[PDB]
Amino acid sequence: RVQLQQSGPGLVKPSQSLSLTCTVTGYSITSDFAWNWIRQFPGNKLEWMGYINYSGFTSHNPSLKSRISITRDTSKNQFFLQLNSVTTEDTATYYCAGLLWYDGGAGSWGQGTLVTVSAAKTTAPSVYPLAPVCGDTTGSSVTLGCLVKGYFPEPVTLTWNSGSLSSGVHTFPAVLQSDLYTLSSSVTVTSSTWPSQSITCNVAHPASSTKVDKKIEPRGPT
Amino acid sequence: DVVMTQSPKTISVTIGQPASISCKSSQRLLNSNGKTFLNWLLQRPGQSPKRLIYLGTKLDSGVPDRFTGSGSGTDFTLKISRVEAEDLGVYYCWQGTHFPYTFGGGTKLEIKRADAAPTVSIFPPSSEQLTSGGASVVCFLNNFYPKDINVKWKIDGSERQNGVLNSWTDQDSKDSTYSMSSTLTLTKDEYERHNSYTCEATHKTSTSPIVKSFNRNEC
Repeated sequence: RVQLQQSGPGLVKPSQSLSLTCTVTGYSITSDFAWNWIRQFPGNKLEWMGYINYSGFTSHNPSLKSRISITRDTSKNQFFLQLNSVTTEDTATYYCAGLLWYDGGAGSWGQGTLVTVSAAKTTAPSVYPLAPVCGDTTGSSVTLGCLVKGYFPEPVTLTWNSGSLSSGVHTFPAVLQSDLYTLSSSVTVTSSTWPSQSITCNVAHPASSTKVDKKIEPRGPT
Repeated sequence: DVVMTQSPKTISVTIGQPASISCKSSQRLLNSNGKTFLNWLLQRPGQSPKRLIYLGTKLDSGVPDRFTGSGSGTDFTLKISRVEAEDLGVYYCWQGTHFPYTFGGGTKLEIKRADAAPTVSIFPPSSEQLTSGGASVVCFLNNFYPKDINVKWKIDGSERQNGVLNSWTDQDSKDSTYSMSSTLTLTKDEYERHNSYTCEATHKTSTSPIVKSFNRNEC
């Protein structure tokens, strides 16, 4: 049906502006819907920011006290958010969401885009392989991992074997310290399959245009 | 502004049992045309919120009929007739009748399952990281229930508290378990100074911790 997708810069300096785009497919933005911006803060906190509806009429939350502009480009089937004078309190996940004007039905949200408001520098991660100790490889399953350390801002993407290894994976929320994040992921496989079937963690950090594909090598002779 | 108050804050439900959560609005949500702009949404871990109920009592497009909204005026209820593991996540209410539109604070649905001890795995610093000057030791405590757990690190048998950072997953709908990662970060020089590294997990499934260790420079 209708599908929405947010895009725009993930890192904004304090006192500047965030600018996001929502691209709508499967429906014309000039029909039936209100096109909303909503953001989410830690702690399950959602804030309605405003809409532009199918006829170009807008509305926004008074909480955003003259900082917000919601606009559209019908030739592109897109609508837009500008939020000026940002501070670290505007760090949030930003969603676009269409709801029908008539009844609030058919709510359809984008995937969300994290926007970090910070003066800290973009930094590419180091990706380190976590190979199991020898003593831990003699059972029926074995666990391997990857440590993605020292990057900024979020997010990174991490997959195993280009996404073909998805079961038995745990990817943990990143932890922030000194303006750099660290994330880990584990993968568990049947021990007799390793090292015969190799295992590689694939990490991408779009903010720094960096990718790392780290094959996990066993400890011991390789 | 309209305040949307959800209760309970959290609920833990066995698969196949009903669930019921409440949303109370500070102002009536009926409008001048007979519509009540009250929606319920579910946000699964890692996803956006998604539609469930709208118009107070109506199933939204594509939503399983196990979800029912009831109520009127200021008091609303969402019921799940029989919970499934993929129902876990945070449920929100939302009102569209009074500007500015507002959301409830969320109710987190947890799936209750039998206790499960964690699977514990410890990993030395990579040779690549050791060329850097830093050294991280990682421990995974995976697929346990319930969610409370403790990890203790030891270096050469002495407890180490500085330099530990933990991260926890949300509940997994595949098996209704939790996992945790603990990382001990040292300088390379202090890592190379010491010999044995231990992660101890203590979980209500046992009185005795689960202990994983290695010696630096042994495979």
